[PDB]
Amino acid sequence: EVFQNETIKQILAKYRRIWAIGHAQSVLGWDLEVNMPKEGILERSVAQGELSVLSHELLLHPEFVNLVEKAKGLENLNEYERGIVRVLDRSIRIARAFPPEFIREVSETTSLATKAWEEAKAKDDFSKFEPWLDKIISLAKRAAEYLGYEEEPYDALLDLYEEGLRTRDVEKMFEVLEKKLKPLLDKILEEGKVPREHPLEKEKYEREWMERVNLWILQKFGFPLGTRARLDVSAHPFTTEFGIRDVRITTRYEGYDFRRTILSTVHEFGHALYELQQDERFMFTPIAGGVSLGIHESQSRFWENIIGRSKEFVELIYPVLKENLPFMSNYTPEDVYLYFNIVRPDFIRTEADVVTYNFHILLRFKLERLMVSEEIKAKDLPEMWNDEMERLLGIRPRKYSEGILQDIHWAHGSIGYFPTYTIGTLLSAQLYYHIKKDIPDFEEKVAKAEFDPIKAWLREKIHRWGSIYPPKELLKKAIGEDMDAEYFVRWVKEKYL
Amino acid sequence: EVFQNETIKQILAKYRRIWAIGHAQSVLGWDLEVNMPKEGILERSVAQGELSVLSHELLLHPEFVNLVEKAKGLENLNEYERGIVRVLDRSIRIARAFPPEFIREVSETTSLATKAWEEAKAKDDFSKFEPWLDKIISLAKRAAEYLGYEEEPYDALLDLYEEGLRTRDVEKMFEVLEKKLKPLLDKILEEGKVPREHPLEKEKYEREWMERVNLWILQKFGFPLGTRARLDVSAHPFTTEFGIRDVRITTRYEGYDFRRTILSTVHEFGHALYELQQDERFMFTPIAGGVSLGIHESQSRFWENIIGRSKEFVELIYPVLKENLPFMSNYTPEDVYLYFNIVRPDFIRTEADVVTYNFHILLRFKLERLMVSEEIKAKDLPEMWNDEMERLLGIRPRKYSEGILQDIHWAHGSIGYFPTYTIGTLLSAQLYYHIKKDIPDFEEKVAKAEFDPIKAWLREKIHRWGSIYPPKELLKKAIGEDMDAEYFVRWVKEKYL
Ligand SMILES: [Mg+2]
Ligand SMILES: [Mg+2]
Repeated sequence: EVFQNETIKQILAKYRRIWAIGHAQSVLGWDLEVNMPKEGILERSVAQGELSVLSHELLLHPEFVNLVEKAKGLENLNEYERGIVRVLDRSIRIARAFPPEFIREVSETTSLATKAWEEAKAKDDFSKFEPWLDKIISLAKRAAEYLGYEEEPYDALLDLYEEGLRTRDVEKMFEVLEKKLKPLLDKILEEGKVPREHPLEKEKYEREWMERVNLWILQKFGFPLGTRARLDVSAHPFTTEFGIRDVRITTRYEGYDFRRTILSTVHEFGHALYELQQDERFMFTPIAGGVSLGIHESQSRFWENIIGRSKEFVELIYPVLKENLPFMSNYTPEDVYLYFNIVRPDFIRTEADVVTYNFHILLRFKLERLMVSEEIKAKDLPEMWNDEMERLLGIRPRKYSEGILQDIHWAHGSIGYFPTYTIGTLLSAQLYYHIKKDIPDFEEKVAKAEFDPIKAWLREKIHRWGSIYPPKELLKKAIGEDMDAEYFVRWVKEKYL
Repeated sequence: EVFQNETIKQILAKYRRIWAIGHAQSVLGWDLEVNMPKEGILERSVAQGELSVLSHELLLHPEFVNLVEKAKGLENLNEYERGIVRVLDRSIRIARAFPPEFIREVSETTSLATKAWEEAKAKDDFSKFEPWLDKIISLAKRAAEYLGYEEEPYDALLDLYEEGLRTRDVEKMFEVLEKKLKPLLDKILEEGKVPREHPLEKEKYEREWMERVNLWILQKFGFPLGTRARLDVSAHPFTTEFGIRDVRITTRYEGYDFRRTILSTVHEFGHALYELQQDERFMFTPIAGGVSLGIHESQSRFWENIIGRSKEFVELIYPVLKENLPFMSNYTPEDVYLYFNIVRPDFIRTEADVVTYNFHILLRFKLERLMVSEEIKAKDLPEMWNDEMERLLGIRPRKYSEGILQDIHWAHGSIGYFPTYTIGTLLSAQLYYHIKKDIPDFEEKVAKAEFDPIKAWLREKIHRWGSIYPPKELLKKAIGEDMDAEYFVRWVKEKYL
């Protein structure tokens, strides 16, 4: 049926091994974050490392590569078998772009740069990270040259994290935002409409109280606990896929500002449903699973902001908040609403409300394009970052930790990664209007906890397709169009005005 | 220092990969038992399977085998580097004894036999397992021939599960037991000394109550929770080693008969301390880790029976039992003692007290030797099992589930495995008297929770040695002698008389 071609089957049989190491890697990483006794880190680390080298070795074995090339030379193949090749061709390609020595240099430099960035952020000292940043800039440029690119070197890094993404693409969405979203922000901020803070941010809670609320929400979403999924705690919320029938998410309980653990759980749920609603006929194959960081963030943001910050979701959970939170006997559902939608330009990207968030990404985008294009100087980045923070949000970081040092991405060498976050926010808006068309009673269903039709709409349009088509081709096929920042602007307008 | 030879280093570098897959396998199995959502089993299973084949492939790669052969031809090597070779030579040997087709036959037959045994036990019907048992008997004999053996074919299966174990060895220990331990049992059973049951067996408890008791005991033992170890729940208690700095055990809470979860946790702790007290200079190498099933069970039984059922351990935990168990306000510490040491011949091996336990193993030993030696008939095993149960314990199973069908071992193809359990019980007694010599205030230290000297004695004598020496050579070096059933008999005599 789905996999008929003989060359394709030989490939899938070998791929199983590669797939198994990956299954193992996920379990290792998840366990490292959720269960592992602290001192087990050295042995976990070497195990993770040996497998990554083993995995890479198997992907580039002559036999495997020969098969992919051969199949790539077949015209008989259906879309599914074709998806196998497109995906595997991109992997083998990316994997052999870097000389084994270069992969080594990066691992070394990266590891040491992360540690240096880690103390530098804590002690607010850019000098301790600066030289490491210059080394990472050089590695990024080299990487762009190893990967190859038509227009700009930055296209190669972007394409690394979002298949088919180009600098021109990113340049465009941010233009529409800077001229249409920026003013909307100013207007919102000056009418005193929504507040910049809320007393509910200070209300403390005991872990068990919120875990009762999160649990209730996940069951309302139909999250298949104990059967195909789990919810646990870890330093930072994430989602992992051990398989189509085994997807896990985590959240954290800060102990105060209950909005965090709630929306964070919902956010991760969005990622999970996606992996959960994959097509089982693709099990063990490279086409199963979310196609990219951007499409994945369109799902997490869809559930988090489109639904989670909506008045209806608030009414639905309101009674549960009252049952488990004592301090809730002093607030109304509107109080919870305003709380969930506060708007306030601030220093930290991970705390940015939905209206100011994308400006944190635009600046990282500008600095990144410059770093890999022109001959930018690390020692000069802090001020450029500061001037940009001031030009977009009116505030200026006073210390390195509130600014250029806040995120781990650069130290990890993840240059050309940040833009995928904006894509997700944008795409979540666009998807909302397309579903709002097939399900005009969208809001009413949320308020009543009737999510099946919404979950099914997402499946047919996005999920079941896995990695069959590249990100762009996937959107056209399912939404009749390409990403368009315009939707995010209307969503915001229609929500704050 | 420890690893100097160049050929030895080349081996250890390649071994790391093999070691990493194993680290991964442990995490997979542990997670399967403790966290995995039920439906994640199919994907977990295929992942476990692909890795086992990958692992076997790496162990038998020409390069790896050539290196081991080469090093085996070096006379310059210290004991440690030598241990590496002995261990790896035995693995490569065992691994290539079975034709890939045979390994296949066994996997197939085994899988189907386990499923058939599983329903057969539940529906008390031996006919549903019978043919599968004949197939497994044939596989066992073939296996003995593939492995090779001097005296009996059963020596090959025994050596498979306990390096260097011979049929003559097993024949001997059981002779000393049948003439010296058997009568002791009869005498114990006829004087009404210790009871055959206790009311505490019926006392129910809520999970949290006993988890507070188990937690307290593990901290009293110095079990390094959150740092190098974990305690969780699973269908059946076990111990896993992800590494020297990451060892995990599980227990279960039946909800009644609190002795079970307690001694079970202690039992597993014994296994863990062993892996925990390994020599870190051997990290990532084949000499790190417990040498065999028998030595491992000498540790688990040491803590479980030697210490856990002793009057002192009872006095130490008594107050904790009173604090957390309401129904304890009706019993005294002697009541807990008699409870922990009940003696009663019964049908189920896993429930057998320490005096009757080894007779369950002797019969399995007799049936196993016959099955692989003479032309034994599956259809005739049930009666032989029944007559033996009657000849040793005076009771006769009335249904297949109380008899020949109670254990999974044969269906898994684990023939020649059972005797390692008796070895552990026996060895736990012998070790007790040897430590009783260097630490005559053994009892006093237990009652006061001073386990460090006892933990350290075990380290120097057994643990730190890992897999440097074969089981037998390990005992001579550390205890100045070989296993001798006689100690277990005195221990029992001195305890029940
Ligand atoms: Mg996300
Ligand atoms: Mg054990």
